[PDB]
Amino acid sequence: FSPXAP
Amino acid sequence: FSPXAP
Amino acid sequence: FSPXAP
Amino acid sequence: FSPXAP
Amino acid sequence: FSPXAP
Amino acid sequence: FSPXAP
Amino acid sequence: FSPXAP
Amino acid sequence: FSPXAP
Amino acid sequence: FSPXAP
Amino acid sequence: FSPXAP
Amino acid sequence: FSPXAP
Amino acid sequence: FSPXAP
Amino acid sequence: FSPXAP
Amino acid sequence: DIYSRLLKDRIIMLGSAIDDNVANSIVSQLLFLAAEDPEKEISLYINSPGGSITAGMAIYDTMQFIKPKVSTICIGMAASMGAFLLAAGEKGKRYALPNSEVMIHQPLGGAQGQATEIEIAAKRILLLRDKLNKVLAERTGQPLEVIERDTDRDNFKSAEEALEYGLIDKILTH
Amino acid sequence: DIYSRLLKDRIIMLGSAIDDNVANSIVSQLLFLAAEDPEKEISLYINSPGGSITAGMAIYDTMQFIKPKVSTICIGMAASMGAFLLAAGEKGKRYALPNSEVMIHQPLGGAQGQATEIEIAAKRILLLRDKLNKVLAERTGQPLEVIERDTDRDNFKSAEEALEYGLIDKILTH
Amino acid sequence: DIYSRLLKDRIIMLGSAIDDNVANSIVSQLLFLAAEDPEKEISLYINSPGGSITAGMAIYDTMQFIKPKVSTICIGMAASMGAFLLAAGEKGKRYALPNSEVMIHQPLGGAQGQATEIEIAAKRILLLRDKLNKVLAERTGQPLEVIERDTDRDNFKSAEEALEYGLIDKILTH
Amino acid sequence: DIYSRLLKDRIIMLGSAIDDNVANSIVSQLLFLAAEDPEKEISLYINSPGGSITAGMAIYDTMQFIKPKVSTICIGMAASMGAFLLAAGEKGKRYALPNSEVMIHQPLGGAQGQATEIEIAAKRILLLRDKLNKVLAERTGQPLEVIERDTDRDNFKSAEEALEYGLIDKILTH
Amino acid sequence: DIYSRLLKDRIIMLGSAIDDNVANSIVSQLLFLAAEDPEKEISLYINSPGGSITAGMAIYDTMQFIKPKVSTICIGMAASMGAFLLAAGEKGKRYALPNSEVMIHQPLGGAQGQATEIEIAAKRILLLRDKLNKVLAERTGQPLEVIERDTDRDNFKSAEEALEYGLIDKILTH
Amino acid sequence: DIYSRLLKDRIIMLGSAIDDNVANSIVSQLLFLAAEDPEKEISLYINSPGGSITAGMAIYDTMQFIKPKVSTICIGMAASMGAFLLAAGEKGKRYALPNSEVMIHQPLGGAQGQATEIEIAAKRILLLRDKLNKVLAERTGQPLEVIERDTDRDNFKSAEEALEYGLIDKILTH
Amino acid sequence: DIYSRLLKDRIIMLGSAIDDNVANSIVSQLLFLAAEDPEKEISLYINSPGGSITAGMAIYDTMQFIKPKVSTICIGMAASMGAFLLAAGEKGKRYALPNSEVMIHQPLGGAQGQATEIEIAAKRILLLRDKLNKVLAERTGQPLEVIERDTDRDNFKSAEEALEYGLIDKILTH
Amino acid sequence: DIYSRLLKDRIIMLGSAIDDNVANSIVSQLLFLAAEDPEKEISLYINSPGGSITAGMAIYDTMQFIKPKVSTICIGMAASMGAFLLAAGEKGKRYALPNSEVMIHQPLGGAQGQATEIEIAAKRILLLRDKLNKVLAERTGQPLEVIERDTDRDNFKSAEEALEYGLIDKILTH
Amino acid sequence: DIYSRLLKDRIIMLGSAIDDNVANSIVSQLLFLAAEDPEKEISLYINSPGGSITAGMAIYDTMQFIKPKVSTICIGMAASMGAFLLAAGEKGKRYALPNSEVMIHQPLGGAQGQATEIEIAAKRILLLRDKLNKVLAERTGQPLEVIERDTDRDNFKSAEEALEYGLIDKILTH
Amino acid sequence: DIYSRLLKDRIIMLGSAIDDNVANSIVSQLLFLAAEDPEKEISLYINSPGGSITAGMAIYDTMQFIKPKVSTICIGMAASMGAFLLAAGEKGKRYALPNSEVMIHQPLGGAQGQATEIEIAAKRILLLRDKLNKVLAERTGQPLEVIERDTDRDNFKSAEEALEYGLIDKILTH
Amino acid sequence: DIYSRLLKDRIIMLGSAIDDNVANSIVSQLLFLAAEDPEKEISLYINSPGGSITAGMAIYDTMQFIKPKVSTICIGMAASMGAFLLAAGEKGKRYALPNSEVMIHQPLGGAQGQATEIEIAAKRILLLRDKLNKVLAERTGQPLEVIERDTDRDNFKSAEEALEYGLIDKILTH
Repeated sequence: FSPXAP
Repeated sequence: FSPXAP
Repeated sequence: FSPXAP
Repeated sequence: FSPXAP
Repeated sequence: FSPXAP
Repeated sequence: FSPXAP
Repeated sequence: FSPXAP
Repeated sequence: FSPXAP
Repeated sequence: FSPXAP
Repeated sequence: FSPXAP
Repeated sequence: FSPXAP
Repeated sequence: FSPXAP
Repeated sequence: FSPXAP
Repeated sequence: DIYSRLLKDRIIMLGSAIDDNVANSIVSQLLFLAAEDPEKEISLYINSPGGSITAGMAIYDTMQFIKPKVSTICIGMAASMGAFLLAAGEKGKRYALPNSEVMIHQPLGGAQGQATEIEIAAKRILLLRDKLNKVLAERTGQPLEVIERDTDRDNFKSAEEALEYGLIDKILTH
Repeated sequence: DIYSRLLKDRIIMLGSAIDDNVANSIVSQLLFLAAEDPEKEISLYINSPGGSITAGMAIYDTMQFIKPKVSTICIGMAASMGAFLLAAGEKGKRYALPNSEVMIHQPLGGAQGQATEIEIAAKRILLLRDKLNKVLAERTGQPLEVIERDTDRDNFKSAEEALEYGLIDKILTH
Repeated sequence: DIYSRLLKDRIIMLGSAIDDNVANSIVSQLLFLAAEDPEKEISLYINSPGGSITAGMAIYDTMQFIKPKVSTICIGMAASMGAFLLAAGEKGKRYALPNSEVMIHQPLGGAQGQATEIEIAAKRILLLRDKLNKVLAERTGQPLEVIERDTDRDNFKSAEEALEYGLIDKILTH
Repeated sequence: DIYSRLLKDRIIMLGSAIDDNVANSIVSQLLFLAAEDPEKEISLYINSPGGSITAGMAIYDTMQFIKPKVSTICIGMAASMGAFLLAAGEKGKRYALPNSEVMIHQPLGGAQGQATEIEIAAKRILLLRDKLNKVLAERTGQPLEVIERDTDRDNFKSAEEALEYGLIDKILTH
Repeated sequence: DIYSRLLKDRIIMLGSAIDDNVANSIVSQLLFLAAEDPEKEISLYINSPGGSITAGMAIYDTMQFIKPKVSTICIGMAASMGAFLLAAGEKGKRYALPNSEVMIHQPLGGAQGQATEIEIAAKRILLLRDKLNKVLAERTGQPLEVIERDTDRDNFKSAEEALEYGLIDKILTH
Repeated sequence: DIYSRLLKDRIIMLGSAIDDNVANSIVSQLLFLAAEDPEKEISLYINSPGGSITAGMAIYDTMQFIKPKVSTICIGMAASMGAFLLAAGEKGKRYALPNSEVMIHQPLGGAQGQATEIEIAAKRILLLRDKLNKVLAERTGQPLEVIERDTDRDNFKSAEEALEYGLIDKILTH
Repeated sequence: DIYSRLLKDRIIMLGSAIDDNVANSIVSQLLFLAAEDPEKEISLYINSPGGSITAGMAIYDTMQFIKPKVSTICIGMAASMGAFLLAAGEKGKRYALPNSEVMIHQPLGGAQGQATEIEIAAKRILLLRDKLNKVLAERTGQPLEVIERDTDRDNFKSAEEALEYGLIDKILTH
Repeated sequence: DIYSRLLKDRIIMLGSAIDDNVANSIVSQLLFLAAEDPEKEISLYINSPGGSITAGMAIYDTMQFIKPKVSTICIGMAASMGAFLLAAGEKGKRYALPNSEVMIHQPLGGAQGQATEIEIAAKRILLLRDKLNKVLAERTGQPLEVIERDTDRDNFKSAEEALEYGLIDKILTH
Repeated sequence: DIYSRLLKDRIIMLGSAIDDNVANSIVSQLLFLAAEDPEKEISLYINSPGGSITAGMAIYDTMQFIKPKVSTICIGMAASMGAFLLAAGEKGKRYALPNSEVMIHQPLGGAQGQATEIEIAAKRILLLRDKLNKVLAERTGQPLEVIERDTDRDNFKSAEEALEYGLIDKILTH
Repeated sequence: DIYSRLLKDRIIMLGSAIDDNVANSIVSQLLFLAAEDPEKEISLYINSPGGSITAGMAIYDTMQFIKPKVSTICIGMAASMGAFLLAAGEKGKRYALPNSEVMIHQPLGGAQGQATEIEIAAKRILLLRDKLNKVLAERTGQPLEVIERDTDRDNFKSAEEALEYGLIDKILTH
Repeated sequence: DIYSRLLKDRIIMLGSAIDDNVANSIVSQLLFLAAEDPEKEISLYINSPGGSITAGMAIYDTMQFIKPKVSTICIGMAASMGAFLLAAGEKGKRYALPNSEVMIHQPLGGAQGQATEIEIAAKRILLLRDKLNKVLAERTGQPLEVIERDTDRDNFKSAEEALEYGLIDKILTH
């Protein structure tokens, strides 16, 4: 779940 | 249930 | 149940 | 339940 | 059940 | 349950 | 159940 | 259960 | 199931 | 189950 | 279970 | 869960 | 569980 | 007892599914009332979903045997063998209330086991369907082919529709 | 009680499956009525699917023992031992209603356990089938070979067919 | 009550499996009847599959204790302790109907737990088998060895066979 | 009612497992009979498998409290607390029938939960075993050590053996 | 009815677990007897394992309300609220039979759901334990601290021990 | 019957959960007693955990309709609608015994299906909570906000606390 | 896998009741083996109690469709459709072991609902019985009338009897 | 897998009740091992309570068909068909361990339904008992009459007794 | 495996109710990832209804122990201990998707048995409610009194509402 | 697998109740290890509540048959046949851990049916109790009479007590 | 596998109730790790509600036997035997996380049957409570009287309280 989770 | 049965 | 039983 | 039924 | 019991 | 009920 | 109980 | 209850 | 299916 | 099945 | 079966 | 287990 | 089992 | 009171005035209540017990009771009452007075008619009030075919026929056969004329009144619902019994009432004396419901359909059953056994059951129920349909036909005036067709599936009828079909003769109003 | 009223007029109602309880009741009633008047005939109304073989024979044996002649009326359905009992009624006094149904077949049972035990059960039920078939043959007039064949599987009969077979003597109409 | 009527004429009905309740009732009735008239014989009608051994012996012991002679009639089926009770009737007054069935066999039981406990149960039931077999031998006239052998497995007997064995003295006919 | 008739003649029937209901009934009857006539002895007929210890002691304590002497008759089976009650009958008036069975053993119970709770249960039942064994010893004449040993496991006794042990005083015959 | 007879002599039997039904019956009887004669004492015979706390207090509150003095007799077992009710008897008139058993302990209950709901239940039962212990203390003479300690776990007492504790005043013997 | 006796003295017992059956009975009794004497007050004894809201209101509405003043006595426990009915007693004549327990809380219910259906159920029960709370407020003297707060969760009260709250007017003692 | 090894040598094992799953697996394997080598014969080992008729025919039809000759070996028991499949093996290559058992009988089924529906089921199973019997007749050499008669009830056959009947061609020995 | 390792050394383990699955597996393994080397003997280790008769015979028939000699070792218990299989081992190569247990008895089965159907089942199981007894006789050396008698009821034998009977040839020691 | 792939990138999925199993797995993964690289942050994705309190705290305590910062993402629903865990994420790195739902409430439990035992359970859960509320207060910034009030009943919050409350720091969009 | 690793070092784990499956596995492992090296001793770790007698003897007999000396270690609990197996270890090589528990008792079983059948079961289990007790006596050094007495009821022993009794030879410490 | 990874680093996870299976696994792992390196310490992570006493002691005895020092970490909850095991960790190396919970109490069990059998069970569990309490006393430093008192009922402790009690030596933080 990136930007930013990763 | 009369008239007519009785 | 008569005539004839009784 | 009277007065009035009965 | 008679004759003979009674 | 009296005095007083009855 | 007598003689003897009663 | 008397004497004495009753 | 051939000939013919295949 | 041979001789003879195979 | 040998000697002798095997 | 180290330092210190390991 | 040795010394001595093994 | 409220029902025992009705019996005192020659009124039998068939207000539950029809099983051997119910059937035997109704039959006994019919023979009883016929014994007390073979002249005064008897009234069979019906509000039943139906039940056993042999049980219903026991009732039916007794209705026919006794001298007193048996009038039938459909109150609430008269389905399956209950409807059959309603139709069995003395011609001209078969009633239903304004919002009564009458449903006619074919027999229900079951068969388990060997093909031979299933066949035994099949022939029996098919024979029963015919025996019942034939009586319905006579009682309604509808030809057999019509009864066979109309009973193929659950056929619900209003009192007005039951009257038009020949199941009842009159609708009680006021 | 409606049935107690029928008993007052020498009518016994066998309208449930036959088990030891039912059997003992019927037997007691038969002995009772026979005690009150060994002359007046007794009427056994039947609407039963059958039941225990030993229970039915208790009833049968009592029907034979007492002096009063026992007439039987099949109302609704008379199957298995119930049919047997119907056929056991006093010759000439066995009735059925227009739409009554009469079914005759062979005994039903079960066996569990060792071959030896299964054999014990097998011999018993096979013996019972013979004892019953023989009486049926005597009561109907049909030869044993015919009874054996016709009872191999559930054999349903109409009142007309029951009459032709010799199970009943007359069909009550009006 | 139909049975209460039979009791008025010194007839006790054992028509259910034998359990402590049934046993206590029969015992009470026997003592009662014996109290009313220690002279008039009593009739015990039997149609039971059997039951508890201690329950049957309660009945048996009472039959022996009272002065009145107790006759037994097998109606339907007399199996296990029921058969034992039938055989226990006053010598010369033990009857059975034409199609009655009499079955004699060995005691049935169970044991659970420690070897020691199973042994306790084993000795008890084996002792009971002996006590029962011995009485049967005395009552029938058959030697013990014969009773032991013939009761090893369920032994079903016709009334004719029961008579030949010494379980009953006469078959009631008409 | 047959039992109500026995009560009219001062006979109480303990013919079912002993539970609080049975116990309260027996106790009430004992107090009742004692109230009607503190002189005429009372007869407690026993055919029970036993039951609750506190229920049996309720009966026992009442047997001792009332003035009338209570005689006990073992008919069928007198096991566990039932045997205890038999032994509790008035010395010299404790009977059993020829084939009665008497069984004595130790109390049965259960404990669940914490060690502390299990210990509570353990002490109670062990205490009860002693209280019971001591009374048995007094009533039989056997030394406590003997009762303790003989009741370790189910101990079945014939009437002859019950007599030899001191559980009963006489065997009823004829 | 045997109990209805005891009621005629002002004796109420609490011989079953205590539930609202039992409680309402006992309460009605107490009010009834008090109405018939506010002078003659009433006897409450107890042989109960206990039951509902609110049910027992209904009984307790009624025992206190009426003028007649209520004596209690422990026959068999008086546990939990039953023991409480025994202790509640009129001072000087609380009895027990030689082998009666009396058991006192703390209330039993349950709580399910949210912490807040569990807390509601907790406070209630803890409050009830206190209310009960306080009455026990007054009735026995034991200090509260002693009651609280002695009822922490199931505390079984003999009649002799119940007497020494102050739960009863006298042991009935003969 | 003990209760039928109480009815003879104008006392109705609500000692079970409240369902339509209980409610109809209570209502009938109230109308009956009011018919016999519209002057003499009636006593409603309560020991109920509560039940159906519509059932309770049936009782409540009848209490209000009749001329006789209805006094209420909480014996044991008066929870939920039972507590409501207790509070509904004639002002000044609402009692409770020393150890009675009174619990007030909000209505309980359920909703299944579509959001629309759940909403229907929600509005109904929320409306009922208000209707009840408002009456409780009038009957107790507590402001509505207080009733709403105090009934948010099960609120158990002693008789002393019920008195202080305005649910009852007096505690019966001696 | 031991069976997968047998498949590598063109041996299919039908050793469970026949259901759609089993049937689809066998069919797939037959087509598979036929695809790998339409010349090398395939061996179908049978030890099945039978099962679904449509499932068996799926197997049967495939046995006939493929070019490779399918030999059948009855090991253990070949009952119902399993026996049918055994008989379906390539003429001259149908075997059974010394103590194999072969049982042939008529189809089993069920019918529930309306007479019309029962009739649908009846015609189907009766049609299936004929289709199966005809093939059996062709495969065995027995006339149809003989197959119809011999399959009326469970007909158990030894390997020697199966050979005489024409169900198998040879018994494997050593 | 430990068992797969034993199979690598020609050892098959029959250590569970015998059902079609177990039977098919054993049979496959036997044919497999015989295929790999028709010379090297195979060892069948047995510790089974028995099971299906047709399943056991599938195993038996295969043991006989293959060239390799099959030796059997009873480890633990060899009951019913398991014992049969033990006895079926190559003469001279049937072993048992010092504390092995061997139990022989008659077939177990069941029959439900019509007398005719019960008879079908009876003849089958009785035929099977004979077929098995005959083989046992040949394998042990005991005359058929002896086998029939000794298998009438569960006959438990020690290894020493099995040896004396002819069920095994040698007891493995050390 | 899709999840094993997420673990390779330091992402742990808590997408089921929390029980000891789930808890031990999450804990192991956390320790594992922390071992591989005590610097790279770890992401805990949450979509759980909650579960065991001690299980959640095992996870919570591990989140705190390890050096890597643990970010939390609420996807779907984060209720009860799941919500607690979400709030436990590294300050500034607690996320939720636009339509995520976050629900906080008080602990759920149960207590059965003696008042003393219920009290043990009550104190425990009440203590746990406090410990949890205090952490929630620290993590959100809300005063304890506010957390206590807002968690009294199921408190459902939208992502926007969760953000305003201090449960999360940012809502992921695009 | 952790256990497969222990097997690599000649260690077999009997850590579950003993049934035929467990027994066959242990036996196979013993034969396997003995095959790999008939010199290196084998270690049987025991933590079992016991189980089937025939299953345990299968293990026992194998322990004796193989050349390798089998040492036994009781870890946790060694009850019933597990204790027997512990005692069966190579003399001088039977160990137990400091807090191990060893329990010896008599066989448990059941018997249902005819007295004759119960007797069959009784003789078998009593014979087994002796066979076991004799081996225990030889293995411990205790005289048979002592074993018989000490195993009458569940006899729990500490490791110290097991050593003093002769069940083990040494307690493993450090 | 995540756990298999932890084992590679000498970490055993006890995160489920303790039964013989769990116990045998833990024991094997401990022996395994000790075999690989008798120097490197081993870590036992605990999150268990407890379980079998003999199972826990198997683990405990092994912890003591091996040379490697076993450190214990309570993560989540350590109750009953799990708490015992935690306390059993190498002195100075027993940890718990900030919100860990530790609960100590007395053994739980059951007894059914004869007083003698209940006594056997009682002595066993009471002996076990002592053996455990003594070890706890040694491991904590608390006198035995204190352990006995504090474990009378479920005693839940926070990590801080566990530390003060002597169950753990240090609380892991960061």
